[PDB]
Amino acid sequence: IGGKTGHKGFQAREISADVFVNALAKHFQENRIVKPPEWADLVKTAALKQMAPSNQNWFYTRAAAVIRQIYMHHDASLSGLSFHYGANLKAVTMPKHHHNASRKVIRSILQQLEKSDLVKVGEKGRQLTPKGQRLLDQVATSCGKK
Amino acid sequence: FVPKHPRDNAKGSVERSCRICGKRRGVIRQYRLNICRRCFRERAELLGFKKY
Amino acid sequence: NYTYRGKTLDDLRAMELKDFVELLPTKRRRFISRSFDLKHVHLIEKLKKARQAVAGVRPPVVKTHLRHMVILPEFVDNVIGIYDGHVFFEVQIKPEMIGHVLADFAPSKKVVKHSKAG
Amino acid sequence: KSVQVFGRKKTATAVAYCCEGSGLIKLNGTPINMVSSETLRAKILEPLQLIWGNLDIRVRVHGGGHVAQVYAIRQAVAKAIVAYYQKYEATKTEIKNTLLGYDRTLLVADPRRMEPKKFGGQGARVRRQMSYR
Amino acid sequence: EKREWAVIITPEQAADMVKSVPKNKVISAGKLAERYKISLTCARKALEALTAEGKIVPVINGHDLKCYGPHPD
Amino acid sequence: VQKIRLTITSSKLPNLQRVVGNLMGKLKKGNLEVRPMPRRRLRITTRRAPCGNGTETYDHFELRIYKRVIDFQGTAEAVKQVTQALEPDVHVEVSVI
Amino acid sequence: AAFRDMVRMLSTNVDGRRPLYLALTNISGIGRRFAYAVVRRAGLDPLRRAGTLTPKEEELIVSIIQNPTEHQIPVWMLNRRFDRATGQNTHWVATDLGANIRAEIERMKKMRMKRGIRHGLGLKVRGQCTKSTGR
Amino acid sequence: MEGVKLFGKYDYSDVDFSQLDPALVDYISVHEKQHVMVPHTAGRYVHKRFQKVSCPLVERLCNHLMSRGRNTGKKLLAIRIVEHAFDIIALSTGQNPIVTFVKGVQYCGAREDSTRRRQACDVSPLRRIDQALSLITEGVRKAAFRSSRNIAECLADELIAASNNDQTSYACRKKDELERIAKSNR
RNA sequence: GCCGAAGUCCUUCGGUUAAAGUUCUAAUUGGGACUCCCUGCGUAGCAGGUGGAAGAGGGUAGCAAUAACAGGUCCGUGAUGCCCUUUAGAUGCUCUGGGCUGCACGCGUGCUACAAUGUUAGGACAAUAGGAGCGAGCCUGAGAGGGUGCGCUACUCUUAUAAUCCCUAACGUAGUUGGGAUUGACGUUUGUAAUCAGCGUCAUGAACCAGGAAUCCCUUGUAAAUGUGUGUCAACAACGCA
Repeated sequence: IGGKTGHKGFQAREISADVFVNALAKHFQENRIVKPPEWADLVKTAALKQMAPSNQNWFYTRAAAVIRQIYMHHDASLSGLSFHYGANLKAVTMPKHHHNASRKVIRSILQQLEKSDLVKVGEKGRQLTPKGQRLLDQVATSCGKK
Repeated sequence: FVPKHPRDNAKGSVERSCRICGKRRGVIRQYRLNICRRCFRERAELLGFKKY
Repeated sequence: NYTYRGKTLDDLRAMELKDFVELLPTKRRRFISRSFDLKHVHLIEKLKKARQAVAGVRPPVVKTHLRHMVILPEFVDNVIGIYDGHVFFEVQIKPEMIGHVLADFAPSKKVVKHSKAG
Repeated sequence: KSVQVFGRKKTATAVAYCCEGSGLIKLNGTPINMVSSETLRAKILEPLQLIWGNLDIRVRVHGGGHVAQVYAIRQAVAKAIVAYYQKYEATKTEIKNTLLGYDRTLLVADPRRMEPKKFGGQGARVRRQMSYR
Repeated sequence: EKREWAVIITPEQAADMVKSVPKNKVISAGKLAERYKISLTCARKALEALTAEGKIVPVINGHDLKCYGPHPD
Repeated sequence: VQKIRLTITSSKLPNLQRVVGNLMGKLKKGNLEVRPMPRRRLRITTRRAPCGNGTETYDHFELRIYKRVIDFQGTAEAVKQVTQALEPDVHVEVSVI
Repeated sequence: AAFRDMVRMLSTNVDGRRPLYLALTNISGIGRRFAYAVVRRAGLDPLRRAGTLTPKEEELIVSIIQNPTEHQIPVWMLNRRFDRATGQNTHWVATDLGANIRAEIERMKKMRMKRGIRHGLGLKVRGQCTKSTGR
Repeated sequence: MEGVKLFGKYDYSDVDFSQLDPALVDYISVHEKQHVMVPHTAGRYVHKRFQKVSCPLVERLCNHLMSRGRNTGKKLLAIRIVEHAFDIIALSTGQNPIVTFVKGVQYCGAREDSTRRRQACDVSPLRRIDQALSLITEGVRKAAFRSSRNIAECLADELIAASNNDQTSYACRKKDELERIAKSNR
């Protein structure tokens, strides 16, 4: 047996998270939403990280993930996001601790999204706008058909 | 008198001593008690702390 | 052959303390921003006076307790009695000892020499 | 018709909530296909494979880690099916028997909880390491 | 010991791997580096070259290990 | 009329339960309409030996804080009378909302 | 075997059959982070083996590591930067480092700085205890 | 409760326990109650002596293959490896895994052992299938440590040869030392 | 149930002094398990079993007799006998500086590793504490950091989307993308002070291929792994208590 919904077509909740976030990463590279920053490209995602990311188009797959994670928790702060995307600190002889992500890389995206109107700011963190959550259920019926 | 070295945030400030003890060997700052431990444990039941 | 930041001896002497500290290490320009005044001012008064009186011989010793002063080009080629907690150890200043802590050249402890068994 | 009952492993607590509907079972706000594992997919569906086309279950959770949060949901699904047939009895006693034949954890839960840490040691029962001589 | 395999796939050994690899019912990158004396980084990339053309389906698509078979039409 | 909160705090539970009975009792007489908060364990874990000698043994000293909240609509006339229990180691903060 | 391993460049001899940005790590002064920054800015593929690299491509990579500030680099990510003697930010490489670091140890001994002593005696410098550890 | 099959693939309808042999099968724990969709379970099996019998046998392997000191816990890791054995077992030979599995659990654990002269005692069927699963999984990790090869495969290499009674296997080599020591001491 | 946003015929979110409550949450009063029940063994009791949330002291702690050790502490005390110090160029107290961190070496407790059941990159659930100090959100900078200071006298606001695990890639048995010691410089925070403090950045890239004779801890939510708080604390945990 399998989980079954009502409502016929697909939504942003329904389809799987590894799949959906990469389809939404592709949907910025075609449309020229978000863009890459130009200052960056060599920067570590977080100070704790030991090397640059592998993908070179990594900027968009991050920028997809934050919009996905504004959706699933309604509000999303900057300092809340920075805490999320950090990890353990691996190298040193001592035991390992949770350090945070970079802010600037995440801030750059959440300003770039508010250019194309996909996320308004509000009380508490940022919350995605009528234009925004429409764009997710475009891509849900893109990958729901697939 | 009035010792001229600053002692704002310092182990031998006059707030930091065991109040009863007058000495600072092993101080409990939590909940603003400011009491030395040997000094504490003599008179802990009077304060309303208890073993369970 | 000597430069500090691609700048020679006398043009460091010319440009004064205020522009000099723009190009110390950022450990050290904190010591100039916070807690420079009065104790420090007396030093470069006294290392002017011993420097003036000389002119073959090197000048008299300027003794001082305080170990945590930056060395600046202004006091190059003075003698300084620096306290080890014990003796005012005496160091004539070189150009290569610019932009460093004054404590470094008074080592507070002996080398050791280990003997024998036990 | 509706019944509202809970499961509980370790320090997970998962409530479920039956209605009348059309065979929809929903964790958080989403179908219980989507737990992303392939082991723990098949673990939550052990209740359902044994035995709901009338019912509509709606499950919410807090507490625990990844595993024990699943084991609450197996309790909360199965108990809510049994609690539906009890309220709304012959067939309840025999469908409940199919679960208790399979495994006792789908209804009962377990009362074991972690032992407090004791002094002189890094955990509960371990102690540091002696020297001698 | 120092059992060094090799980082290069040669034009000769490519003609061998077309014949004998799809005869094996289940084979990984691990078992190529036994026989043909090569690095597993090449032996992974050899199998993913063969599956794109024709013959050789991945039996298992699981992360960490991969294990390829024949192509039953 | 400025719906008033009591907030009743104690170390010890028997001494608390007298005051809750009285301040619930008096709202029967005045007839004012009457509307448990979670308790704290202030654990302080001193090493029990004075010196460094002996096996490292630790006494645990929990001070407990029981805390209840009654509240009601009341007209300032009636509330002055109710407030005035007087027990050892009990507190009652009055709070207007 | 059309390609070559054991490829000589910049006075070291970096490996082949070893993917590029790890190959450039065999040079003193380019490490794992800066090697990726060269290749990314080279700019080609980090994964491609140092087996291949046809000499026109190789001539690029040597021009990058000698002239880093010039080739679109931030400068925060540099080996020296703000050197006291030159007062300029450029980063050291190859056989220079083993000889040019030695001067920065040698000058300490001439000063009789506290560091310059502990290099000469062969002890720990930075303020570690040496009661038990280090023997 | 009609299909009832392991990993959602294999079935227990096969495995002919009566067919496998006399004795040994009983402490095997493949008898109906034992069957489960996933070998993961909330164990309560260490409470009173013989409760280890009533758990499933495939679980009991996944617990043994949980060492050493880094892999402790992480069962949810181990049941991937035993899955990715049971693909390699099934799709190579074409037997299904559970039949050729339980034949491995028969022939590993030696009859007899040196009780500390030293005297050669006999064994319980409980202690046979215990020291089946140890001497399989011991050989797997001892092989797989430093070997440039995935441990799912290095399980499947061990596990096939245990059924067919070959001295390739770290299991079935190590019994013939231990059984001969019992024969010598006696 | 209302009013929103998407979906766009009924699915999911966010809000609501708005009507009914208590399954989750919080905590007071009581109930509950006794070898009572059955069968074996030997009255005291024991072993197994059914039922049961729990079964044999329900689990874990706390409290713990008399009788002593010339075991520890006069460096906790306005607890203290005697001895000497007060000849103030003090063994009283205090300021500047230095020590307790000095290293041919020997032992104790610990930490991180020696990898592929792995590391690297990208993506995807806790509890217990503490806080008129915690520090919201939004700007600034690769990064650490910096500026502005909303809420909270706390189940309300805050430290606070933990980490093993999971899922896609990269690597390939090598002292190697394992390992991260030791050194050079720049960028900073805390502080009267960084000369022996912590954090960041780029470089430097060691010993270690599972450890002789020996020894330690442990029986179930235990061991082992895996993080998080708290005590000390201006700043600093590889430590203690949870």
